[PDB]
Amino acid sequence: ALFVHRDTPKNNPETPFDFTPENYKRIEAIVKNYPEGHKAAAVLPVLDLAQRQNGWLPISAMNKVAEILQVPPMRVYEVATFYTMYNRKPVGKYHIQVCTTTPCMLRNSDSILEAIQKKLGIKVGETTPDKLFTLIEVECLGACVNAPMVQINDNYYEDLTPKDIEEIIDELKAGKIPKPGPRSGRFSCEPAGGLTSLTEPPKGPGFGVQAGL
Amino acid sequence: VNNTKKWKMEFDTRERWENPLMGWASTADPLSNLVLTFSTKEDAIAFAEKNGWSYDVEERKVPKPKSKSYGANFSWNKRTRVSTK
Amino acid sequence: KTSFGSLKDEDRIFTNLYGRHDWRLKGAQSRGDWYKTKEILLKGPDWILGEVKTSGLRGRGGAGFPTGLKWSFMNKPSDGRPKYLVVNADEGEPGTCKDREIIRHDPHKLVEGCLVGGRAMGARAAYIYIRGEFYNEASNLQVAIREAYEAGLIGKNACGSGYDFDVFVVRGAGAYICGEETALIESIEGKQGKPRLKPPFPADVGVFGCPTTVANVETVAVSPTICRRGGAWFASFGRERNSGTKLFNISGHVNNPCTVEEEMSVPLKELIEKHAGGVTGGWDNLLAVIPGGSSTPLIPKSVCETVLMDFDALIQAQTGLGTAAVIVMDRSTDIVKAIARLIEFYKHESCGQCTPCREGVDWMNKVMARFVRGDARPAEIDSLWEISKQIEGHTICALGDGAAWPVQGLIRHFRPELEERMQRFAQQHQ
Ligand SMILES: NC(=O)C1=CN([C@@H]2O[C@H](COP(=O)(O)OP(=O)(O)OC[C@H]3O[C@@H](n4cnc5c(N)ncnc54)[C@H](O)[C@@H]3O)[C@@H](O)[C@H]2O)C=CC1
Ligand SMILES: Cc1cc2nc3c(=O)[nH]c(=O)nc-3n(C[C@H](O)[C@H](O)[C@H](O)COP(=O)(O)O)c2cc1C
Ligand code: SF4
Ligand code: FES
Repeated sequence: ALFVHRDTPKNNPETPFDFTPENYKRIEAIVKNYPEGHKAAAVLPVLDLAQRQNGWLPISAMNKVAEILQVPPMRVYEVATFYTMYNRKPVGKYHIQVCTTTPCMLRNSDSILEAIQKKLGIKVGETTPDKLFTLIEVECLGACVNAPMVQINDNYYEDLTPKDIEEIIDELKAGKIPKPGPRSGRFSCEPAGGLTSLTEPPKGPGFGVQAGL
Repeated sequence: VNNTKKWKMEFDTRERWENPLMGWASTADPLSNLVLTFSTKEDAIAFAEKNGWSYDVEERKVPKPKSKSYGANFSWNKRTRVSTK
Repeated sequence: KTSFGSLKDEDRIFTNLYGRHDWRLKGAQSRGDWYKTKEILLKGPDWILGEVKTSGLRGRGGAGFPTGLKWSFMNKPSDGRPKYLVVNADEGEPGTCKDREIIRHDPHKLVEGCLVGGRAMGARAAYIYIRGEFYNEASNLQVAIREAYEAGLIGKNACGSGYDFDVFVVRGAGAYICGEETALIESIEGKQGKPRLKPPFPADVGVFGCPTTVANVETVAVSPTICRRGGAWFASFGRERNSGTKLFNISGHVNNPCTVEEEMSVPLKELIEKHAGGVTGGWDNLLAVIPGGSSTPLIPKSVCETVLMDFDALIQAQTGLGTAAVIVMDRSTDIVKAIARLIEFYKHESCGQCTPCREGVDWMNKVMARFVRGDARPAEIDSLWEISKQIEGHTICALGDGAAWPVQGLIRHFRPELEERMQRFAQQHQ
């Protein structure tokens, strides 16, 4: 939660971080997306790549992203402390992100936050002692009509009841990976009692096309 | 820049020494706090010449107009890109 | 036309909005996408800009600037620099989840919109700044872009038109302020997502220093449908200066929270009770509606009975259209807790650059957190109003405005509930 760094023995510029060679080819493909002379534009993907290889960002991932992009290290420290995904502390293997803004608080995300707390025995910000679950409390994840919902590491688990998130946590402890979807009856975002629109078949190519084209 | 508006006449600083009793700054210079204020340079020169004071004039150092551009912080090909904001 | 709404399924742009069809290329070409794209590209930039100006399309990002007028800022000769279309796929607005549905379910429509729009504005490539939280949607979109390259639809000689055009996807990293177009530009350039000052507008100095148009996913994806179906088809929906169709996200205290494509000037009550199953506990259970996502002022039940869901009728209802994200709030809602949580969102999502937002949004969150408990006095309500009027208009981007407007709507429509909250705090703690 702090925004200054102190050298712990496990987080220092002598902490071993280095990319794998397939990640070096991924970094080459990232840097080829930007114009020649604006290599600094590859700070945000490559550093996020360092969060996918490692799980979190020590201050050797930041210095390595600084070194291989020829940017000053402060310009990577700013990006790492500005954007909320970059874990500058080690998180659990499953990083549970409960949305508690108004479209999800109105549909009782408080009960699900309480359910994850009384299930894992932890509270917001704490990591479980087996380092498998980190529970924090995030802002709008952009799945508002599927409220209430959580995010685990790539995935949105939507339309949740406390029993549904208890069951998702139960099968995350068992090793399997669940399906990122609404745990109610619907599929993505449709009205829950059947389609109020888009019931007719789509027309296809040529429909309604104006003359002179 | 409101203190850089009018011309000023001061004098050469003479000796300040330590009071033996209290350690204060003792002086023997009557004109040590005399700062005169003039609208233009020539009024100051005329007041110095009228009173028999040997003077020296430093000309007004005006700041030259700079070329300011906010979008120049975000250029395509120039070195004047800012690395942060 | 006088009454609006009840849009037909044949008049939909976002077919396969619900994920019920194949989002990949063989499904998309079977739904009208990528049809005669080369004939759109070959007719020049001026014809496409004229079809977008004819359609009356305004900015679906939420401010509603005229899209043809905005894209005609790029119709200017080359000064050596390349030109870039940049798709704003951030969508950090609470209430708003429509661009997630476009990217996840109609990705080839967005890719064809990138091609047609960048042809209109003479652009070289498309940087789709997608939200970092939308990972599955980003890989979904990348699969569609691979299908578009392998079919020769984009890239070298895009659709066989002799026009070179790339489509890139840059992922965000968790900042709502990176949906603001200049802060999104600064985020693509590898820096902190802090908004630039205007002018220079991004058409003059944009991404990397280049001429650049940032446009929303919806206002880009509906552009091949405007080019195929004609601009007059798109202008034949909604009121005048309120043309077209619109995605709506009705969430909160409705029976069936959903995304729906609907005609532009539809009534709010008809939209809620027709596509969302109405407010929970009946329409008499309605307390308030935030009409267009968190940044717009809320409107109470006595405004929601008659209001139309376009830009102008919501401006006349002293709110805004915004992202057309309808957050419905019933009578059981502590509305001060919801608005104070929304101000807490705006201080957590605020890049800290200029003084009035950086200081006053945290100061409004502290005042709103005391207003929830009632730990205040009524002379602090008007004071809070003044704080919002010192943040609104004086900031660099419109997140200060978007933080000021929920406070102003809550005060303007629920000052007596704040005053009774504070007086009952006073009489139960003294
Ligand atoms: N979709 C979402 O997730 C979110 C949307 N919003 C919406 O964003 C809106 C604010 O957006 P802004 O861009 O700050 O407002 P607006 O003042 O700036 O401008 C809208 C667009 O018109 C263009 N424009 C306007 N005047 C121009 C000129 N003279 N020259 C060149 N281009 C010009 C701008 O480049 C911009 O793209 C809010 O009203 C809100 O509804 C806010 C938060 C999240
Ligand atoms: C704080 C803030 C956040 C914004 N976020 C988004 C966004 O996530 N997506 C979006 O399309 N527009 C967003 N906008 C609006 C943009 O500034 C811009 O108007 C729009 O992205 C592109 O213009 P258009 O509406 O014509 O498409 C945001 C504006 C502000 C002030
Ligand atoms: S008002 Fe807030 S969001 Fe905008 S430039 Fe300033 S700190 Fe950033
Ligand atoms: S409010 Fe929770 S996802 Fe948007």
